[PDB]
Amino acid sequence: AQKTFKVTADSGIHARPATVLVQTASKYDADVNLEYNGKTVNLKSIMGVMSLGIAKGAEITISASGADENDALNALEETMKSEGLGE
Amino acid sequence: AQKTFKVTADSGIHARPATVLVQTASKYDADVNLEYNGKTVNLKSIMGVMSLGIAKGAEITISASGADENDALNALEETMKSEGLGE
Amino acid sequence: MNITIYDVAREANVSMATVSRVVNGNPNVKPTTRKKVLEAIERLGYRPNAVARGLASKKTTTVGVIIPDISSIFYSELARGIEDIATMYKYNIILSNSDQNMEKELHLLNTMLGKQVDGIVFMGGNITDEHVAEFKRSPVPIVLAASVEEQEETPSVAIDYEQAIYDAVKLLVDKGHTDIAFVSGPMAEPINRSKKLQGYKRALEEANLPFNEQFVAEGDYTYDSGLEALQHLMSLDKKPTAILSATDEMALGIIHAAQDQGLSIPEDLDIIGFDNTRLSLMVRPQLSTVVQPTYDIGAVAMRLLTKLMNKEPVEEHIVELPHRIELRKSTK
Amino acid sequence: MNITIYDVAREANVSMATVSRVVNGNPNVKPTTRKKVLEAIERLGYRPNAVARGLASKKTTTVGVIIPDISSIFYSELARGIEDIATMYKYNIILSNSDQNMEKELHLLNTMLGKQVDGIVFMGGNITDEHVAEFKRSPVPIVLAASVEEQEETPSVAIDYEQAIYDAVKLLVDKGHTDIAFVSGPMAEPINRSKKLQGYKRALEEANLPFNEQFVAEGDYTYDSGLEALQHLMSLDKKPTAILSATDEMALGIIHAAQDQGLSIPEDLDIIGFDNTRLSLMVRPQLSTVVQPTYDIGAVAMRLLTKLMNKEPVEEHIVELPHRIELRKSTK
DNA sequence: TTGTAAGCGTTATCAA
DNA sequence: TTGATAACGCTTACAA
Repeated sequence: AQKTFKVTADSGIHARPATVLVQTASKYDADVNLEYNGKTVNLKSIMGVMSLGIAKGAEITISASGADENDALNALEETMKSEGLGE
Repeated sequence: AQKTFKVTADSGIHARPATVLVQTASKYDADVNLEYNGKTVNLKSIMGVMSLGIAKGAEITISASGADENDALNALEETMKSEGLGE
Repeated sequence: MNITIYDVAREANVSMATVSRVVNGNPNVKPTTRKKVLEAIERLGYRPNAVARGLASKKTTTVGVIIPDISSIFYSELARGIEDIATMYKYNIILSNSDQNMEKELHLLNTMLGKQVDGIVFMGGNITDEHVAEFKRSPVPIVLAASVEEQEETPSVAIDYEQAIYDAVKLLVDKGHTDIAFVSGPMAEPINRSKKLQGYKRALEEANLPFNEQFVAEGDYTYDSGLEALQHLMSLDKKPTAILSATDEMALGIIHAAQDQGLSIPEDLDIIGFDNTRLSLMVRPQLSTVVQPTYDIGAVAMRLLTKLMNKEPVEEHIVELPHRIELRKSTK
Repeated sequence: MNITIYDVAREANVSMATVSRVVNGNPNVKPTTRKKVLEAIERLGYRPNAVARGLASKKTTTVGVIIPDISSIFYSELARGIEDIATMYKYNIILSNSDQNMEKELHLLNTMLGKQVDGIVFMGGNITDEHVAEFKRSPVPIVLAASVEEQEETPSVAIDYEQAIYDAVKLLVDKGHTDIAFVSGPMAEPINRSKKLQGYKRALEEANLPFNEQFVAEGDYTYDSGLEALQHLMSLDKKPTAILSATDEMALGIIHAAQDQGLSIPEDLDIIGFDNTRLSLMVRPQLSTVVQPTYDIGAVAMRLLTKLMNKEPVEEHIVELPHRIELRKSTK
């Protein structure tokens, strides 16, 4: 699976919102990742997602592979716009 | 022994300072009191001191009556001017 | 692996029993023995295990605090009081955020009661009967803080909000105002609907003034809601001459939203906030607010809890601290 | 005697072990049994005791948190970050203010270690060689949050304060400024004397601009110390053209103070704050600031502690989160 | 699956 | 004054 968004959120991918995104990806078996122009981290890791410093006006790529690698990518996409993060 | 002050504090006897005045009156065996507008409460009691509602302007009256009612009244004055709560 | 009282008893040819007595300064302990084990402990760097003690003594000298959002300028102020008076009385604290989520609130309550807290200080925007049920089921005292409980069953410490909004609203009439608007917090919460909104309508009908169901804006305690509130109250054919917000933060949104619209405070409009937080001192023009002893509320509540935990008799479990108003530059 | 795991067992006609397995969700209970016991638990009003759980298990699922003052707009926000990541990992927190008093800090440390915390997150402004020594001989993992440690040998998470200021001063230098001031925080704390300040002095040296002592104002984090810093700078024969505040709270003091002297921000003075707190937005004009992912600091710090409490490997004990300047309207 | 029993560190009850 | 020795409520091998 895979999907590239564009952080629209002012605060970017940080704080509670970033936390929620990391928890969602956490409940799925399939491995989930987040690639920010170059580096790639584990979306199920609070340290990884917050270390990129993904600010508004950036492009990321959320990928998922494994068992529920489908429902995973879907749920994330939802959270993404649900928490008012990326498009 | 007793002394009267005129609450110079901008917030009066409240917040931390208030708490400080009460903890000082408790460091002494003597029976420290505090009268205001015709009502006296224990100066060691957070509930009494903070129930009065001493605001900037008004004037209180710190009491005392024990084997150290002196070292206490003095100490009370120290704090009364340290945080700037009357004089 | 920390050292137990057994290691001490060893390092002093004494029995665990006397070490325990020495650690709690039990009277009947020959001075020779006391100082012998006393220095013994220090030689071993013995720190008593509070959990083990907590099992035996059925007392953990720790109260649990349930608060909606500690990052809040208001609640964190209350947290300081609770915390200061707590330390005064040698009490530790377990702080947890609820975010005004019933599920979380009742869950936190179970959790704290589970870790054997000796008491709880509860703060929430919506206390339902389902809460009171769980409260009444608590083995340890529970004191409310800055919250509203319609049931009036749980001991709480706060101020008359209804009276406060009234004093404010009237004050505006005494200065002339006829069309006074009100910007409240989520109506879902009793403190806004049943207490503040009432003290507002009361001051009006008691001042023969007609209630205008359009001068009531429902902000969400946010700075933006208060910002979007003034933009609304300045649209209707009939617009207010004075606005009273339920919290200072909304107040700034009102001040600014207006300043950005050209009108200048207080010249064109008169604004009064509620709570009297440092936010009301860091605004231009300085905001007039309905004063509220936030720290005192937290501190009186924790002091009351201590009185209930020590099982000592207490008068009127429902306390009310005095409130006043502090006008500044936001009102002519 | 009052509803313990033993009573539940008698009721469901099973052993204490099965009641303990059902209670912990151990997948080894014949459905007809796990049910029989859950029934009993309900009927008896049984609540598992965590203290007893703690004694037995050798851990208490709660961590310690030493914060200088939670009523701070900054530290409170940093606290919500810690608390949220702890809940995420089924952990409770014991909060306590240190007020930066070394005596209190070291004491709270000892208390919490006593209460048998599974870990601690520490926030201070002056970590001495002793603090370091103390931390090093702690039974449980300790993690600093947004704090400075010259000896940098204690895991911690924060940002590079010397680089952040540098970036901010450079930015202003590139805008053609030449006389840039700096309103700092108490020079006592290293973060101000050894980091923020040097970041400031460096940018100027790498720009070949001379260091002007009179351009370094020492505030105290107080909105008011902000107003005073401005007055003093705009009192010099050679005034600054831009001012960098080590804190937003001080920055608003700067804006409003100058706003009162008649100056017109940003036209007459470029101002830049530090922290990017909620205040930055609630100011007119909008305050340009150096962004510090405060919350993230509190979260990555607690997330680091979970790894360490779970005795798992970790790459680098010192972590630096990124920063960036967000320009609003307080800057031309 | 389910039961038995040995801890875990302190306080507390009785006798010495 | 001291010192054995039960509680305290629950986790966990080790067994059955």
